[PDB]
This record gives sequence, C-alpha cells and structure tokens, in this order.
Amino acid sequence: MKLNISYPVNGSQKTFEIDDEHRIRVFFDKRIGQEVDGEAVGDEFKGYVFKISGGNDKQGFPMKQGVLLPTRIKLLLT
Amino acid sequence: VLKSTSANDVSVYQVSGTNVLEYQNRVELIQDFEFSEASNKIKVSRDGQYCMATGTYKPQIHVYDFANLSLKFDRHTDAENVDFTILSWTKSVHLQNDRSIQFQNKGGLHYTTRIPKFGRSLVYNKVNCDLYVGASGNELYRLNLEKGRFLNPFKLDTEGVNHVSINEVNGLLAAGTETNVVEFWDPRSRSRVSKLYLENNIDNRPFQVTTTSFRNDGLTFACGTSNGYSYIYDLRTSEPSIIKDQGYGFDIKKIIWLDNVGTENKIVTCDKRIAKIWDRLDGKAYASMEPSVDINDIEHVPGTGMFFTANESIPMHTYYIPSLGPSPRWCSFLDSIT
Amino acid sequence: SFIDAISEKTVALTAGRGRGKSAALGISIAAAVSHGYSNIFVTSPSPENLKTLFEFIFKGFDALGYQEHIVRVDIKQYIVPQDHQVLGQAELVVIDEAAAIIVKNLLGPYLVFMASTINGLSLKLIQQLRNQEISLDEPIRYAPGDPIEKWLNKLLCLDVTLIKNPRFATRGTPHPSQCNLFVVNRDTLFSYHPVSENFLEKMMALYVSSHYKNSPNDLQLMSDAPAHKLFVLLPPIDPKDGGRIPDPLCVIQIAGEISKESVRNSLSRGQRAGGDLIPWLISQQFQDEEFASLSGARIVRIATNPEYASMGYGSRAIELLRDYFLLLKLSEQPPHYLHYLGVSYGLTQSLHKFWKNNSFVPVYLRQTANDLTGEHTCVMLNVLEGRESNWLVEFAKDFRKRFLSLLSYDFHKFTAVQALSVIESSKKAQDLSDDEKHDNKELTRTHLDDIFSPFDLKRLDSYSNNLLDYHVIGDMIPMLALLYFGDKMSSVQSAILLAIGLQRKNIDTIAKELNLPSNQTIAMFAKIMRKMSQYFRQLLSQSI
Amino acid sequence: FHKFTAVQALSVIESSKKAQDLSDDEKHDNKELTRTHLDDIFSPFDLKRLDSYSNNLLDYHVIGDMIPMLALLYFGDKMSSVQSAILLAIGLQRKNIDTIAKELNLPSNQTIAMFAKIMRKMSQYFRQLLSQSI
Amino acid sequence: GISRDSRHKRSATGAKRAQFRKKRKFELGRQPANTKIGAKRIHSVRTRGGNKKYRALRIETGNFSWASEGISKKTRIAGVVYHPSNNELVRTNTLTKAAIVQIDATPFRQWFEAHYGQTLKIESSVESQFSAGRLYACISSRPGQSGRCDGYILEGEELAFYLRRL
Amino acid sequence: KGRKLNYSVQDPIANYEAPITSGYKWSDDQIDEFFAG
Repeated sequence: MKLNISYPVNGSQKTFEIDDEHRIRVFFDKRIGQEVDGEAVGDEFKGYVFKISGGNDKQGFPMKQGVLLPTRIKLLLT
Repeated sequence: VLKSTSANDVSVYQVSGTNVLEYQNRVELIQDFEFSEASNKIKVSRDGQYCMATGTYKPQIHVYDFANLSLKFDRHTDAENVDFTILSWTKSVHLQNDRSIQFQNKGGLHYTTRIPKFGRSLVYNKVNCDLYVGASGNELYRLNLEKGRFLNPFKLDTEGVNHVSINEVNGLLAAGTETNVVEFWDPRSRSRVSKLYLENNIDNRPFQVTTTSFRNDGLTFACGTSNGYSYIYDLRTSEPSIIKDQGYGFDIKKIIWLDNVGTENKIVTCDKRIAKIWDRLDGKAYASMEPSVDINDIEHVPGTGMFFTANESIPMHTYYIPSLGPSPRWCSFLDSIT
Repeated sequence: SFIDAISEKTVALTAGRGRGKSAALGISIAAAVSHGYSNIFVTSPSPENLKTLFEFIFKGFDALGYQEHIVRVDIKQYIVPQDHQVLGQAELVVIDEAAAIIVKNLLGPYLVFMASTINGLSLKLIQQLRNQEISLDEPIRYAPGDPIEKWLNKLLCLDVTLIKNPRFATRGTPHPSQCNLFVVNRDTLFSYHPVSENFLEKMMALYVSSHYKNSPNDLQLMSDAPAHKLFVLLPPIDPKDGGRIPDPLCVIQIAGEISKESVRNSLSRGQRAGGDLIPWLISQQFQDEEFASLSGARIVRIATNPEYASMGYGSRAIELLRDYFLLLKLSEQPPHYLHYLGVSYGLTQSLHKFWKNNSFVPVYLRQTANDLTGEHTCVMLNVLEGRESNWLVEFAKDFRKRFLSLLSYDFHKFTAVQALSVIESSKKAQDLSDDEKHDNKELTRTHLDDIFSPFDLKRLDSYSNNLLDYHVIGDMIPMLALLYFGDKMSSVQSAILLAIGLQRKNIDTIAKELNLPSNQTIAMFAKIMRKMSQYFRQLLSQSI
Repeated sequence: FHKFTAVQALSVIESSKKAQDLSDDEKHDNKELTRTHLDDIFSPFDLKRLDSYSNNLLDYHVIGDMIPMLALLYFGDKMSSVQSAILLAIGLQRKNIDTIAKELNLPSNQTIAMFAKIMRKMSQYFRQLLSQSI
Repeated sequence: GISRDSRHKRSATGAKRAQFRKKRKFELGRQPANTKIGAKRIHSVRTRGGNKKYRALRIETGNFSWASEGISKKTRIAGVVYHPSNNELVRTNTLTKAAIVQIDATPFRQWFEAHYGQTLKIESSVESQFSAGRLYACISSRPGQSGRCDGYILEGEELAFYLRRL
Repeated sequence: KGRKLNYSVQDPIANYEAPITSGYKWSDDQIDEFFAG
C-alpha cells in the first residue's frame, strides 16, 4: 500500500510505499476519523497517531467519509 | 460509537434521527433518506434488499437498494397514499386516499383502477391471488389478480373496517371494524366463521379496533384498538384475552411479531408517539423506542434486529437493537461502529 | 417399473416405506441392475448389513449376465457403500440407497444419484412428502397372505389406523380450548374384546405416531407392564357418548432404593434404576440415589390437531402436576392413588425441539452422554422437577455439577450443536436459579484468583487486543478459559454468547462465521466481547 | 486446543525445548511455585476428586475423567514426573482427543493396557494432589 | 392531479373520437395536499415566474376571528367533525377551507376577561364553550394555496346552522 | 353510481400474477379440526 501522511501545522506531506501487509493490517476495518497508533504499522515511528482522511483505491475511486460497506457502491453526488 | 438511549437494562440505537466533529465522523447509513417533511409508510421486501417508502408531498415510491445504500428512483404517484403491499420482485400494488388503486411495475404505473367507496386497507393473498381491500361500510372488496375480475363483496357491519389481514399458514381473514367486533371471514368459503367481540375493564368510550395481525403458527391473533391497548387471542378460551394498556394510549397502529428471529415470544406494539416491545405469556416490556417526533407507522427487517419507522419529520429513523439480534449483511459494520 | 424408470432417469425418486413387513429393503434395492449394467458405474449405497443379500437378484444378475466377476463391483462399475455422513458428503454418483435409515444426511446426497430412500411411519415420510415421487407400501409375496401373521398382528398391533374425523361440531376443536385430560389406570386394559381393545388399538396408533422406529416391543411388552398408564384428551364434551385419546404418553416407575441402590452398587449393578444411575454415579449422590424413579418412556402429542399439538406439552405437564397434586376412564382414582416421595423426573432424547419441550416442561436436563450411538444421535439427558418442593439443595448441586461438566466438556462430542449448547446452558441456569435461590455464589472478582489464572502478560495482551488493533490469533491463547470463566462466574446476548461458546468449543472464527453471520460481523462481536471482558478485569484491577 | 493438533512426540519435544530454554536462561528468576492448597481445591471439585478415586479403585469412564482432565493436563504440564506412555497421556488429554485415536496412532500396541496405565498415572496424580492439599 | 382541459371529456352534445394531444405545461394539476395537524411545515413551490405558492400540510397556529367584534386571535386545532365535500375527510381528520374545526378557546377567555373584567349577553350554547374550552370555528383561509389557517368563530346563528346539521 | 363499481374485466391484471397449488401448508381437514369451535 502507499501511505500519504500530512503534518498540517508545519505544512508537510509525503507518501511512503509500505509493503509487508501485516504492518498494514492495523488499519483494517477502521473507518474514517477513527485514530490509529504508530506501533502496529511500524516500529521506527512509535508514539505516532494518524487520523485517516480517506484514500483512493486501485481503480482510483475515492471514499467519502462515513457511509458503510468497504466495497464499491453507486451513490448520487454533485 | 453512536449514543444509546436509557432503557430497562438494554440498549437501542438510532441512525438518521433528528439530531443525526459529527460532520467529519458522520454515521449515515442510507444516503438520501429524507422526504418532503413527513413520511407515509415504509416496508422492506421479502428478499434481502429493496425497501420501499411511500411519499408525503408530491408522494413518491422511493425504492432503496440495500446493496447500494442509496435511492433507486422516486415515481411521483398521482395521489397521496395510505396503504400498500409488495408482491414479488418488482411488482407492487397501492391504494391512495381517494378510492383508486395503482399497480407499479418495473416500468411503473401498470394500471390505475378504483373501488366504489373510500378504502383504508389492502392485503394480498398468496393462494389463488385475490387482494382483499377494506373500505368504509358494508363493503370489503376483492380484486383477483387471476383474470382481473371482481368478487361478490364481503358483507360487513355498519361503519366499516380499519384493517384487514389474512393468516399465512392457513388463511383466516381478519377485519378490524368500529364496533369492537373482529369479523373473521374464511378465505375458502367466502363466508363468516366468527364475530368475536373485544372487551376491557376501563371502557373509556366505544373504541374501534385498528390493527390486526397473525403469525406463522396459525393459532394466535394480535388485536388492536383506538385507545392504546394491545390484545392477544387464541382459540383456547377465545372469549377473554390478555391486554396491554400503554402509558400514553392514543391509537395503536402497528403490532408485529418476532416469529422469525431468535429471542422468541416477543412482539412490537406501536402507537402514535412511542413503539414498545414486550414478551408473551407475561406482558412485560422488553424495550421501547422513544423518538423525538410522532410515528406514522413502523416496520421490522426480517432475520435481524433493526426497525424502520415512517414519521412526521424530514428523515426516517432506523432503530438497531444489539441484544435482539445482529445487524444484517449489508449493514455488517454497524456492529463495528456501535 | 421403478427399475426401468430409474435406468432411464438418474429425476427418479422412490421411497420404500414399510409398515410391518414385506417391503423394506429387497425389491427397490433389486431395482438397480439395468442401471448397473447399461447406464451406471458409480453405484454407492450406505447400509449396515444385509443389503447385497437383499438385492441378491441384482447381484446374481450382475455376476452372471452383466459382469465377468462382498465388496464393490467392477467391470472386468464400482459399488462403494459407505456411512450416512460419507454418503452425504461424497456422492458424485449415479445410484445410491440406504435401506432402514437419519434422513437429513440422505437428503444431503441428492445431487446426481438416483433417489431411492427406504425404511421399515416417521418424519422421513413427512420430509419426503414436504420436499417439492413414488411410494412403496404394498402386499406380501403370497396369494391371500398369512393368517398366522394376521392373528399375531391382531394380538401385537403391527399396523396403525387413523380414525379421527369431523363427525360433530364438538369433534375437531370446539372442545380443544380448555380440555383438562384424565388418566387411565386399568391394569388389564388389553383384554380381548371388540370395543375397548379397538379404542386401545387407536390409542396405540396415536402413541406410535411420530414415535421411534418399528420396534419389537412397541405393543407387545409395554402392553403388559406393571402400571403402564396413559391419558386421553378432549375431556370437555357432552353432546355425545364417546371418547378418543389425543395424548397417549407412556410413564413407568421402579425402585425408595435407599438400601437397594447401595446393595446394587455392591452387587456390581450400580446402573440399576434410570434415576439413580447417572445421578448416583455422577458425584456419588445420597438423597437422589436414595429416592426411587418415576420416568417416561414415550411422549405423545397431536400429529393431527393444531390446537392439541400446541397444548400437548401443556397437557403432559398438567398430567405430571396432577400426579404431584373393567374399563373406567377415571381421574378420581389417582386423586388418592397418585402418591410418591421424590420420584418425579424423566429423560428427553436429544433434539432441539425436544429440549425446547423440556424447557417448557421446565423439569431440567442433567447431561446427555459423552458420544453418539448407532440408533440415537445423543442419549436422553435426565429431566427432573417436583411439585412438593424439598430437593432444592439436591437440584442446585446437580445443576452446578452438570453445568461445570458441560462448560468444561470442550471436546466431548467435537461436532456438537451451538443451539443445543445454548439450550443446555439455559436449562442449567434455570435449574440452579429456580429452586429457592442459588445457594452457591459466583466468583465475585477475587483479585488473587485473577492474578492466579491470568498473568500480567496475558492481562496486558487481552487489554491491548481489545483497546487496539491486534489479531484473534494474537489473543486466542486465552479464548478457551475466559469463555468458561465468564459463563461460570456482564452480559452477552444470544449471538455473542453463541460466539463465546463456539470459541470455548474451539471452533474457528471463519468456521462459525460461514455458518451464522459473516467473518467481519463475527469478528466485531468478538471484539466487543473482548472489550467487555477487559472492562470487567480492569474494574477488578482498579478496585484491587 | 484450538489449532495445534499435530503430534505427540514433537509436542513433547517442543515443551521440552521451551523448558530447556527456561532452565538454561534462568538461575532462580522464573521459578514457579507449586500447586497451592486452596487454589487446587478450587480448581478441581471435591466430588471430582471423589470420581478420581472412583477411577483409582474402579473404571476411569468419562463421568469423572473428562470434567477434571483439563485441569489434570494443565497441572501436569505445569509441575512429580511422567512416563513416556504417561507423557503421551498428558499430551492426549491436552489435545483432548478420545481414547482410541492418539495412543493407538502413536504406540499402536496395548490400547487398553495403555489406557489403564493412563488411569494409574491419573490415580497417582490425584493421590498426590489429595495427600498434598487435603 | 392531472389536468385542466375539456379535451379529455365530453361536452353538452355528446362527442367521441378524442385522441387529442400530449398534455401541455399549462394543464398543471398538482397533487392534493390534504393539510393536517402536526408541526408547521409549508412547502414553497414555484409557478408563473417568481409566483411562490405556500402549500401548507401541518399547520397549527390558526388565526380565528371573534365574530361580533372581529378579533382574529391565535389558537390551536383539534379536528373536523363534518365536511361533506368528502365524508371520509372528517374520518381522516384533515384541515381544508370551510371546515368546522374545534378550538381550545383559552385566549378568547383571556381577551374577554381582559376587556370586560369579569368571567362567565352572548349566546348560551357558546357560553357553554366559554366555560368548557372547545368552541367550533370554520376555516376561511386556504392552506393549500396561501399556506395559512385563518377562520371565523361560530356565534349563534351560524352555530345552530351547523349544530342542526351535525 | 356511474364509475362506482364497474363489474368489468380489465386487461393488464388478467395475468398479473399466477396461483399456487398446495398453498396453505395446513390441510383443509386441519382447518375443520382447527375451528370446529
């Protein structure tokens, strides 16, 4: 997976291509807004907390905050 | 984690309430669940999706796909509705406040027919296919979907009927009249079998029975009133009953069983403001579902512990009980958020 | 004709339903040789014995005119008979049969093999007539028949006959509203006559409807017992001069054994009386082993009437409560002649509806068995209750012992039922919670016992896997003992409780999720239960 | 109990490797105390120990050899010795399989005699626990 | 609604073979919004330029007029007992123009006690409602078009004019 | 009474649904011995 990370008050943002998906599996089945630890995604970034803010999947499709159903669905938007 | 109202040692949740950081942690389940300031009647189809919610101003049909979590369409029907049923999937029959009957299809509006007097309720018969429609007066009509005829309408008492239902495993036609008599007809014989009378101990004014129901054992019958008093009935000593006064008691409109999920012998009663749920053979309240606005009616989704109301506000409330059962396969992360 | 139809269609559904003789296992098993020669190669029955000798004509025809030479057949065309489970779980076949058989397993095999199910008047006939089809029940291979067998079947009731009809307004169910059934205690009730023995044969038909298999002592050794009584429903009627029996249940009694059970255990017959065998050898009881036994043999209800089918268990419990309150249909003789001391119990054969009947019975069940039987899925767990309530300590001790045995019996059967496990825990809770009060207090958060059972690393691991993102495999080392400890010593509704019982029975999360809800839903319920358990243990470690 | 039903000799080898690591690394730090009296009284039942004595002087059937066998195997793998047949019996009660499966797969000889040896080891453990606590 | 045209129906001569036309925009029949009692919700629909039309459905605060002095004051709604433009309309208890609906007349009590002093020249069968509280009053305004519930009280002649009816 | 109760036959509903043979899972004899009284 790739992880986009943003430190907002300093104004910094960078992506990190993290393979080895048992590091990734901390985020699994956690919807948007619920926080996370650095401890189970990495070891070299411990004491870290990330509020997730969506993400495009493969096939590029975005997620909007808080509906349900982590597959794709066909809604009515602007 | 959605907040829970206080109850008798049990938890319920609402999704799409009048109150429902919150913008960025939104818990919206079904997108575009809001009507034009009220709601008529909501019911969920026999299969695992496709719930239908009737409209309020410029009344619509509003079929929601459960496996898409949003709206499919809204056929703005010609008149304001009171009662309808669903006949599997795409077909459905409706009747409006005027004495007219619409047949919606996949294309929508397959026919518009009428009944001679103003109607109040409709049910469909799975066996030999005649919809029975209860109306004002001496008249309980049929529209058979076999050959499209009319049938020899059932001769009632003076004022009429508020609700008609047929029993499922054996077919015993109920008709909740005004003069406390329940007027059981036989869907085989096209004749009466019984004229059971309803009694109480308070007797405020001459109440009228407004809700009738059965279940899939075919032996009991749930009865209502225009006063907020549930009743049970059996053939076993059919003259008395067990009764349930409700703490506000205006008019109970929806009494439905829990005869297909676990935590058995339980039944939901629903009058204009509150909807409660209690147990059989004692008559003690399991839980209740107090919203912030009145209730036009309710419904309960099969297989799981969730409820869908039609109310007088802009959205509709859904009520999840994590002790009656789980959340269904299309809502299978409601048990992960709350 | 069925041989030609099943050779030309593999489609073909035949059921050979015997009554007492002459067609159970032979002719419909011999009706497979044309298929086994011309159209099939994957034949696969599933009998215990005497099926090839039943189809000896098919076997001889194949050995002399269809194959150039027991075991599975060949060509130089296999016939692999198996068990019922292997027949249900492995049949890509063309022909399959299992005579004298335990029918959901055979329904599980109906994929490509020709349907030929046969047995020698049970719920298999109901399941065969309620599916969506030929029925073999015919005369014997003889001209008139056998008058010796006719006399023996007149004396032994080998055949049943439904006789109930709606011959009055008070015939069907106008009486079946407040019918309080009576007793029948005629000790020579089967004396040879037309009318009384005709009514006795009708009561035998209503007793052997929805009963067990076609036994040899159905109406020939239980007919001449010491005090083999019965009841008869439809009491409230005075429009006519007759009577029928819609609830022909069988009870029995035997020694009361305060010296006799100890003398039998000395005489190496400690499993003497059915009451004081499992209770006497369970925990070496004293008072329930000193009492005698009054148990049941075969319950009966309405396989005909709806209202009497609803009220049959209530009438059975009312007959028990009336017991614990020539041909004369009387209930006033046992008003003084219905006496006992502590002999009031039974044993219900392990079905889910039968355990529901035992819960409505509320006389509670101790323990079924350890394993299964060749004629029973599980042994009858002993039910018990009395009206003259004095055995509160005996009942509570037996309930706590049986509940500890069941909640510890992890791999007792190893393919058990979660619904039956919920019913067993419910009967255990009801028995221990209604005698007077449970005089055995639960584990009230002894923090030394908490720090003794789980250590610091197990505590922090459970707390981390609840309050963070971890794995079920990352915290399923404690998933066995914590389930039994929570069940013995919070709240869990019947989904979360069934999940906790499944984890205590060590079934996989996917293995129970593929059955009940889903993987994600089951994992969320397990996460909520682990959050609740970590909350209670955190309250214990915060209070102490 | 859940998802390790592999072997008996390899299971004994793994337990011996873990205890060998503990003995090589520790001097007296992770030295566990023995089964305490009232805690051992709470872990079994008194009627369960009565059924254990019934297995000692009688048959060892499942009415007293299945409810207590979990605590038996737990205390046996906790902490005063076991044989090869008795070690396979302790591992067999830990794996919770029935009688004719594990011993007949591993030793493949003297099934009922090894079951009686397992019952005798159970009687020795029950006599040791009874004469220690009670 | 559907229509407003004579093309779908027969005239005073009895003609046939209609099959006329696709119906235009200016035959616009909107749905009959049967106004009820609830919480005050008025739909603001558009027509003919910026001609907003107030379609009231759940109006409460009826401005009902004391007749003999013409005092239009604010009150609530209870229910219509008689309206044979549809005899099922009173069974369903809606609120349309020219209906006779019941009012808790407590602000009329306040105005009488405020501009006359004492409490109770006015008719007796409305003095009974002066005592009890619920007086009969007929709606004048159109909630389906103007969105409002105005009305006039029943005082004597018009009272008996309806009480002899039902 | 013009549009009131036209006892005619209508075109799209003449085969809108289709019946069922067994129908009720009970028997008619179960109906008779269900509500004899």
